[PDB]
Amino acid sequence: MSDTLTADVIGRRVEVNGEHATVRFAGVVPPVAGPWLGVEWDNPERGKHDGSHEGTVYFKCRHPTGGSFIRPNKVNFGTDFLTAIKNR
Repeated sequence: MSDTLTADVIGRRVEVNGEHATVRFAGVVPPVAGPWLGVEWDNPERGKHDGSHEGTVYFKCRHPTGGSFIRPNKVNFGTDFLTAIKNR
């Protein structure tokens, strides 16, 4: 628990809308000046695009229609073992 954010945001399993997704990219994007993170969903039906547009690849994924963009607010890293046991 610290105010400083970890630089290893890429590769973390996040929870959004009750679905577990995998982070593939953690940087800023050209069109928006907000923190946008690329997430691949377990079910490709919830995706949007492969993660590349105009021939330029931003973040790779295993499914041609499983990657999407979100913000840290919608991301829910969840608690840990002891904290989860205490809350349950």
